[PDB]
Amino acid sequence: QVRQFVSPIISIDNSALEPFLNRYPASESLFPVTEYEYTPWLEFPLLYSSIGKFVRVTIDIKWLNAAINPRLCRREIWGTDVYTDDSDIATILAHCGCFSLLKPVRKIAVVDLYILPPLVHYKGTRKNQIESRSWSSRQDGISLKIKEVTWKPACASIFENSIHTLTLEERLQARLELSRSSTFK
Amino acid sequence: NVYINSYDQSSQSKKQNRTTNWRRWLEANTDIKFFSETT
Amino acid sequence: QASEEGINQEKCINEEYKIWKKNSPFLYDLIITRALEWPCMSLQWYPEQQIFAEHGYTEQKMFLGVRADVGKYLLAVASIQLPYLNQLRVNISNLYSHPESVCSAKLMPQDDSCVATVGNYHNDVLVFDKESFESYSSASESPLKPKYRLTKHTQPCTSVCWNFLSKGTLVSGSQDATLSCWDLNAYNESDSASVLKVHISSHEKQVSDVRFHYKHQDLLASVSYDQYLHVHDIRRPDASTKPARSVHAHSGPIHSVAFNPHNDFILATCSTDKTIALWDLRNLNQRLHTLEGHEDIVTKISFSPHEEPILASTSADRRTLVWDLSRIGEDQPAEEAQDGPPELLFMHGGHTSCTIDMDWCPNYNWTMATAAEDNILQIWTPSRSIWG
Repeated sequence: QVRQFVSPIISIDNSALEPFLNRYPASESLFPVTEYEYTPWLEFPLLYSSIGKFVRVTIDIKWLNAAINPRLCRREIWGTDVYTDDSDIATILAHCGCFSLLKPVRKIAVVDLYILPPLVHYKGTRKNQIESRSWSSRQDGISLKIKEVTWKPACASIFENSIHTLTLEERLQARLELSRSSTFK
Repeated sequence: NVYINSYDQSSQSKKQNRTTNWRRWLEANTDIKFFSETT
Repeated sequence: QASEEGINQEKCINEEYKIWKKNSPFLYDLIITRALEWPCMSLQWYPEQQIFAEHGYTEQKMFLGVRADVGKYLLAVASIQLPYLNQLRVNISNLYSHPESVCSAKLMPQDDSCVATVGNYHNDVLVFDKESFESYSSASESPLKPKYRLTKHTQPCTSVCWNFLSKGTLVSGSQDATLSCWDLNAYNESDSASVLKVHISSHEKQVSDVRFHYKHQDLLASVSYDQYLHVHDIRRPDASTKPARSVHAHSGPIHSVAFNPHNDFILATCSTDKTIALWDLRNLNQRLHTLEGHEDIVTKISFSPHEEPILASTSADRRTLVWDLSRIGEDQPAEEAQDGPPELLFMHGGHTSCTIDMDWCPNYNWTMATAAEDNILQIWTPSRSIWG
């Protein structure tokens, strides 16, 4: 009998950017210009000369943790579905809905982002419990939009798995040896 | 090493709710044998 | 350079250790940790029980097969103290040296004295009886000799299973991808092969598990590394080459299958695909459900002989997970989704390496015993509060 309210829908019209997203054809936009390794101290250069191409960022597993990453709490993201190039790429992933902040991730991310001219207005909307802020003045960088996200099938090799490749009894015999000398109690 | 702490229809009804919800979710001589064994 | 990784890994193993040790008094109602001499390849609970009410406990029995070393392969019997409700040590004894390796040692359900033993080192099944244990004398220089030697296979056998109703009926699946159903009351001194009831070639890769129905003589399941489940009925004539059914159950090598003891319709199947599959025999076109939560190879699984909705699973990430399947489709709060799907019930990680195996104590509820690769035994039952 409780009243049930419904939070609204959110519609996104990236129709004016169409001449830029399709500037270069397919089959000739395969290689990103440059590639960066994400860290909370990464700063893109100014990329005016390469509008309409894409870049490749690589995020490690620790960075997607709301407890290790310090930048994740300051909420440094401006825009919705097209962001200023000051925005923290981790927050872009977590706001564009590619992982969840509450559950911890277990793979390396490879993100490919578009390069887009500045916009007249950057609208801030709340999604996935991430409230991106808005910028009404004139931006001075460029804008980025997610082209595609790819997770790494293998991120790291836990040694109990590399030894899990060995047979039970065989690896168990080396177990007994270590138990012998041990040089201490 | 030993640790000790000194301190039913519910279990059966939970079992039954399992059976019920899961069956509601659900819907060659092998089938012959099985259907001989079914009730 | 590899040292660094190995030492870090060992250290967080230790870490998981006392972080389980530290909060134990808020998790369990019983914990008995035993540092046995040797690695225990297997365990099986004994259905006979002593009740010392005036003294105030019960003792159960355990059968272990351990290795002292390479080639030193032995068996032992343990007595286990459980506390009493209605009004404290683990004792090793009965140690007899085995002729060769034990990978699986199964005792006949209606007669404890017999044990069919096989190991990863021989293709012969050795079945021991009363006299073989009791004619052995620890002062003697020789090991035991079993009641019978059963040999049809050409590769070592992976596991065996008695018939819970058919008196003296056994099965043996092996590494050469073949099956054999055996009948001891059909011996002949001239015909050691008259024990051979059936031999089957339905599988295509090395078999990991073959095991009978809990309530039925003529129904068994086999699971093999080719990602396939096969259903066998022995009284089929074509069963020597044609299985009763064949289903693509998983995408990785299957390790084990467990039969629901109470309900004759549910089986569970584990694979290296870190996913646990359920199966119902009237709808075999469809995986019944899939339980997630282990993030590397799961090895072995087992039902609860007291309540069917409780399933236990052990894996290589040093955890054993207990699932209450009465929580399909339920709701869970946002923070409740962290630990996993709501049908996950409990998670135990007191070990420090790959848990070898488990077994439920059938005389006490919610209790389980686990033997691990680091020479450790664990007797544990969670608190009432999680399930009471």
